[PDB]
Amino acid sequence: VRMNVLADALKSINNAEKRGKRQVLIRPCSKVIVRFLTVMMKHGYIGEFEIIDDHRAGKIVVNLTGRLNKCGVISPRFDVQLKDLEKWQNNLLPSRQFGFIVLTTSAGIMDHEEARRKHTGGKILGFFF
Amino acid sequence: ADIQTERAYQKQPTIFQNKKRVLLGETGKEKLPRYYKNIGLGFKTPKEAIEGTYIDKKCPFTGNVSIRGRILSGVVTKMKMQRTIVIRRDYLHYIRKYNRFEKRHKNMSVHLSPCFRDVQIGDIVTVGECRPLSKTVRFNVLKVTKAAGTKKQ
Amino acid sequence: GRMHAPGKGLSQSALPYRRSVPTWLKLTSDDVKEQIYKLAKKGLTPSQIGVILRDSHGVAQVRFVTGNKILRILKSKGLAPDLPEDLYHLIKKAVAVRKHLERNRKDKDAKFRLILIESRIHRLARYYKTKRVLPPNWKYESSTASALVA
Amino acid sequence: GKCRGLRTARKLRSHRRDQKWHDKQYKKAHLGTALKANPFGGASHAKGIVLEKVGVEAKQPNSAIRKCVRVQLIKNGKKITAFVPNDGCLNFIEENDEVLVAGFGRKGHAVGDIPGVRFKVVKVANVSLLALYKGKKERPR
RNA sequence: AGAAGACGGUCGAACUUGACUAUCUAGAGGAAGUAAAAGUCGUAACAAGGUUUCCGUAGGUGAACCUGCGGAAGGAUCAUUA
RNA sequence: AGGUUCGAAGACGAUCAGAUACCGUCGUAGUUCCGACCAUAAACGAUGCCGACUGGCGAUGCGGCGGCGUUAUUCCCAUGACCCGCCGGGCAGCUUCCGGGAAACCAAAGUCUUUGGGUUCCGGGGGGAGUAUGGUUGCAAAGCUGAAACUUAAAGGAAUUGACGG
RNA sequence: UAGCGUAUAUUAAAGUUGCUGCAGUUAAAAAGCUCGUAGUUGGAUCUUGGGAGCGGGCGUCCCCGCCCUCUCGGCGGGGCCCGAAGCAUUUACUUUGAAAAAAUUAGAGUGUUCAAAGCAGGCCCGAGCCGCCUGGAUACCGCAGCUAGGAAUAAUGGAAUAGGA
RNA sequence: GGUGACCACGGGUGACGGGGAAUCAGGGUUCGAUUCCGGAGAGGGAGCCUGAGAAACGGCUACCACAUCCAAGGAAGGCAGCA
Ligand SMILES: [Mg+2]
Ligand SMILES: [Mg+2]
Ligand SMILES: [Mg+2]
Ligand SMILES: [Mg+2]
Ligand SMILES: [Mg+2]
Ligand SMILES: [Mg+2]
Ligand SMILES: [Mg+2]
Ligand SMILES: [Mg+2]
Ligand SMILES: [Mg+2]
Ligand SMILES: [Mg+2]
Ligand SMILES: [Mg+2]
Ligand SMILES: [Mg+2]
Ligand SMILES: [Mg+2]
Ligand SMILES: [Mg+2]
Ligand SMILES: [Mg+2]
Ligand SMILES: [Mg+2]
Ligand SMILES: [Mg+2]
Repeated sequence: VRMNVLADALKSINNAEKRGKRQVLIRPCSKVIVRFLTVMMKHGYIGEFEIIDDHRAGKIVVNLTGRLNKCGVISPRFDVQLKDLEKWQNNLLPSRQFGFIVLTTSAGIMDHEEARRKHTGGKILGFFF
Repeated sequence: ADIQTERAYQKQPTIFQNKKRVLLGETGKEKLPRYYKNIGLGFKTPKEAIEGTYIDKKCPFTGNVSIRGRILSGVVTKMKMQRTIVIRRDYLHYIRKYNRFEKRHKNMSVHLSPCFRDVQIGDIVTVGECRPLSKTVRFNVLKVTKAAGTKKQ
Repeated sequence: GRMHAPGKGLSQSALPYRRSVPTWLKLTSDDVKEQIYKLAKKGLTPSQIGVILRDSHGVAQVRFVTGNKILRILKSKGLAPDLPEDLYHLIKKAVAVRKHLERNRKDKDAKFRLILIESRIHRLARYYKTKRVLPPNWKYESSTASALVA
Repeated sequence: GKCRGLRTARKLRSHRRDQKWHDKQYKKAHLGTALKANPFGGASHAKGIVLEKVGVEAKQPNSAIRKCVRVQLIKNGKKITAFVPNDGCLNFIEENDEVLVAGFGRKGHAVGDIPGVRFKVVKVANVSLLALYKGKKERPR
């Protein structure tokens, strides 16, 4: 009934960012969510975040900065080769100057610039700009 | 029950049974010698093939087939049709336009030697390619792996 | 929502964060197991044993006291029920509806509800078959189910 | 919505072809009823023999007599009606002449105020109709 | 050493007959749809269209249609008072 | 089985140029019950189901929790009637530059070129036509599945101004 | 413009077939309603920061080396050493390596007099010069199969009547 | 026994397959009888001889369909090779 926790997390982030809010509670937590948020936070689009440990799946309270436009997900995790990364960059990103595609590779969860740097492909998680 | 259930005498062609059995031997117990071979590719000969008494001329260990070509795998679905079973091989077929997959399957009939005794539906078998053994059989069972079992009620 | 109802109800138990046994509970693990054994020999289900132990003995969760769960304790003692209790109760309800329905043949609502109950029985039995709790040849037969239940 | 699953290619492709049968052009091209019904049989032109000279009244609000001919094709000898376009070009065509006939522009659809006419005459017996109209050549007499 | 020839077997064209199947085609008569309408008869619908309209079902009548039983508002009422 | 009342068909009386109608009088089948068929409705919210997020407000129905007081038995604690709130699940309402939409409008019909949560059914200009034919279900009436030839340049939706309205 | 018109098939236009990427209140379009098997999809959780020198600057960034196993090591028992065997699941995925005819396509070189082409050509001769230099590359070749690294994501497996290591 | 809603079996194709061709954001939609590779056939079916190799057709035998010469007893045919 909830097939994707990353999709719902990024939708909640997107909706509350569009409403002008300053913090978001992301209700079910997972480490894919944490790695995605760590990429987004290292690139400067969101602020600090805090994981709340109950003995079920946790919760995350994210601090927003006002620098986020759209953080959507790609609904099947399509397997992407390095040859095809340009095509996804053109379809998904608003320009060649900013915006990132988050892949999961065997080297970890990372943005597409780092994935081209480390000469690896993987499955696409989502985008943000 | 016995192995001689056919109209012709069943024997391994490379074993001479009438080797001048004289008074210096015991009557009994005598046990006629068994021909078996080691197939390559790191596949162990089962012990039931070593001291079994079956005669099977299409058995990869005690018969006249040689394994060469492709090594495949599948799941047992039918165990009728004596000394032969039907396995199912599932796979995903890529379709470029929708850049997604679809699920396909193929059955092949394989020869199951009687050195594999406890084989059930749902078991995973390893098959090796041999020469054509019948109209539709081209593979031969080399190894049987049980699936989620080994414990019963 | 519900499997076979249009209900989006949200009511359930909220287990607390602290898993430690409270200091006021002067009951160790083995005598709590003995209470479990007594109640199970009295003919109670694990739900009922947990309800009684919570209501009038101070044991909020036996998993935090003993270390494992009620049905595991009963199985280790060798006196766990032969059918799972939820499948048992579903079959009991099906038998009640079927008996009512054969004396009242114009109840089309009960016919609809019996269809729902038996669908739930079959889904549950398929699950228990995959987990080897039921024999693989087990089958809910309506004609012989009443001799199994109540 | 549509199914997006990674293993849903068969559902997507089967649905697409089942739904491709629902547009007019794909069905017209791929069913074969239209190819059997039209007199040219997939050809672009055809030869025939004039049976009589007719005039068809134009559709309202226009008012004229459009000069046509009744033509029976040499292969598959169906009978069609073909327009004879220009100001005096009907007088060139004599009865029992042997014309070439083309489409009239809209791929088997009627054109203009001429009701039910899908063909036009090009090259009444072998001298072309434009050369006859422009005086370039004359009837082979 | 052996040719013609012959009994049998085996492949088996072809012909006759029968069935099935696909395509194309004749037909007294009947019943439609499009048109060209610029005829005759009425006025069913669009306004409360002069009986509010429409759906399902059933019967009836030159024709549009009418009537019965349930339903809808896409109604001509978002409303009617202790 | 039963048939009170209504009342398709039918008869008559009116009205009308006509009136197989509307109005009036009578009246069959039916309407009612039991048993068996039929599977259709503007069977409608003309809005698939499951899940998440995104404003405010006042009510209402059920359950629970908590509070000044009033009232009942009874004199007390309950328990009912009311009053003031909170939580959950419902049927709805008002309001809003959330956002959307061709607009009417819609807190979902939003979170859509900044386009991907899962999944089923289904449309592809108007007609011909839900027709022909084959199949299949039914006692029938009919239901389901379902073309083509041919024809046509618009048919439609929502709003605006006028004109007209028994 | 030495060419231009017409007929027809087909592609773009067509986000009017929609995977990317359309629609379904009122425009055409959600099955009357519920159950249900294939099909499709399915919650969270098991290794992470300090680690070893080269280390995009131990410079609190880090090319990057992580501070799998053992029976013969073959450079019955000495340090200089490395191979015979196997993988503590098996897959998908990703990167690499082999193999995928030529032609065609992309593309390097080369003044066909330019070009479309072609696969050719270029340099000294005061003449023995009894001739010298150079090319005829490279890429791409879906899926399936083979191979070697990674191991996040997704599937899967091991001890519960212990028939466990 | 074997196969099948992961579409068997049957029917159609104005279907020889492929390398490739047209279109041209990315996706895709159409086309490929046609000089290279593979297949198949020599009017239609069938059967053979010889040879390493053919079920050969610029080999033979037979039937069917066309068809040539004849003194009417017979005889000879095969352009989907180049013209
Ligand atoms: Mg959805
Ligand atoms: Mg009316
Ligand atoms: Mg009227
Ligand atoms: Mg009216
Ligand atoms: Mg009356
Ligand atoms: Mg009735
Ligand atoms: Mg249409
Ligand atoms: Mg197109
Ligand atoms: Mg559209
Ligand atoms: Mg509509
Ligand atoms: Mg299912
Ligand atoms: Mg998961
Ligand atoms: Mg052909
Ligand atoms: Mg070809
Ligand atoms: Mg060839
Ligand atoms: Mg041949
Ligand atoms: Mg031949």
